[PDB]
Amino acid sequence: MAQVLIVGAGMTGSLCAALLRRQTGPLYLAVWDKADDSGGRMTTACSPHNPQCTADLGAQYITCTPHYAKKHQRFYDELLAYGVLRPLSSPIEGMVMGDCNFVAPQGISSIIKHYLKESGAEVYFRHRVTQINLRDDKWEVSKQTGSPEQFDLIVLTMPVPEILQLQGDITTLISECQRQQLEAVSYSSRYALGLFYEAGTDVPWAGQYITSNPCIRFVSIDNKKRNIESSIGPSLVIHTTVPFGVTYLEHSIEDVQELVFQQLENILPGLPQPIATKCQKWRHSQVTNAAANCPGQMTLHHKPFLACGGDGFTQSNFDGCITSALCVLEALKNY
Ligand SMILES: Cc1cc2nc3c(=O)[nH]c(=O)nc-3n(C[C@H](O)[C@H](O)[C@H](O)COP(=O)(O)OP(=O)(O)OC[C@H]3O[C@@H](n4cnc5c(N)ncnc54)[C@H](O)[C@@H]3O)c2cc1C
Repeated sequence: MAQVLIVGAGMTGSLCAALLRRQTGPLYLAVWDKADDSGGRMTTACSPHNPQCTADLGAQYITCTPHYAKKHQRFYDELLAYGVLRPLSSPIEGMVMGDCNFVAPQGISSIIKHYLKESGAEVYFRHRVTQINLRDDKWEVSKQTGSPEQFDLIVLTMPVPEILQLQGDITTLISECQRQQLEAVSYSSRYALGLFYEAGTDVPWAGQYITSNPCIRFVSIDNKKRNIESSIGPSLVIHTTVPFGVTYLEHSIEDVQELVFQQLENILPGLPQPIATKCQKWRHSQVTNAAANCPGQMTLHHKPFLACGGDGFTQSNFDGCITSALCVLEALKNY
């Protein structure tokens, strides 16, 4: 009977959906995302030439600190039993460490896809929430196209400035103090460049952190990082710096691509011309100085229920999303 809407098919949202399926039903689970596919900042791009040639444009690997294991032990052991995650066994230059690194052999977006199927939720793509209105002690959720929809509960997982862009009753359900806390939330900006080959080969490492370059911050050989043996072609992922990301936010994607491509020649000369390229703009890459109080979630209405979750309330990492999802679930436990 209960109609629950989860806005955002990212890390926080897919886990909220999977956790809601447990500890209940009966309920109807809907997941809406403005993008063509799921993942959010954990997406994996695939080559047009071959769907097997894959590159992680956002998150690279899962860093497990000795605190969040055994705190999130149940989450890690489940993702390892299914083979979704596997320990990192390839070298990555410039990394700092009793930590343990993990990689997703089928691409980092496979984690979200696993949680979405576990939830049994009805997932709808190219579904951008425009307005959230209150009609007869129930929610009326509007989209870019077409007709609006009714729900009993809503969980919002998109970056904080995007929650603030929504029009309707939501703008008046947010108290002045809550609005000030949300406005304090800040994200850095970066550009991602995915390059696809069929060539092969190289360098000894699989990943490399760069601090001396004005445009590039990190370079990864995605196939070697995930340790794909098969002879599929190599895949290169480049993460820009924050100053480059902020300077070129409103610039042409084809112009930005040429800046990073000419910068890759200085870091790594002797590479063939790529078959395919994928440039991804991360306007809200990672949470810088934002909380605003440290809490996992923010409830803005109880009957009917509405909360905001995600990165902006914890930290911009896999365990931050887990803590934010667990906090949202404890908030709706008696609803
Ligand atoms: C370059 C980069 C490197 C990173 N590296 C790491 C790493 O190595 N390890 C690590 O742990 N983490 C890393 N992260 C961060 C990690 O990817 C995130 O912390 C995690 O993705 C947070 O997901 P989320 O669910 O909170 O939000 P998101 O993944 O942002 O999900 C929000 C979703 O909501 C959708 N959406 C937004 N508005 C609407 C709307 N109006 N209607 C419908 N849908 C909407 C968006 O399209 C998006 O899919 C990195 C991120 C970036 C950008």
